[PDB]
Amino acid sequence: GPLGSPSKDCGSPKYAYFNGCSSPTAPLSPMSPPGYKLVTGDRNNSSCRNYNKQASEQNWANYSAEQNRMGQAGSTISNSHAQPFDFPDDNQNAKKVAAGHELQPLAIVDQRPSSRASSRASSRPRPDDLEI
Repeated sequence: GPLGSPSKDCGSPKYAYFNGCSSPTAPLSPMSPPGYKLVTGDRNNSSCRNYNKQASEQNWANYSAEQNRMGQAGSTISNSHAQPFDFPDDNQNAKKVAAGHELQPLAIVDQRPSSRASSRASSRPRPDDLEI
């Protein structure tokens, strides 16, 4: 035998170099077995100390039409650090979302007034009220 270091360098060379054993064992251990309940009330674990460190941010909806805005915002050039405070740069980009992040962004009322846009269809006199 190639007598030398019969200890596999304590912990194997690095991984295994098995190459491909057609092992269905794709996952690692924290796999999601047949879970038929989700929450139904009891979070099961409270859903807080699980550590996801994934996704990043896909629960807000970018709409895919704000980049142009971001382009401007940044094109203005003024806050290239936001380290000292970054307070002034937290009203616009924060308000354009505040008006919708509460529950609903729109609902056939983007204008708000509902009185303008000639929604009356010529409902105004001229002299005072057609009374001369």
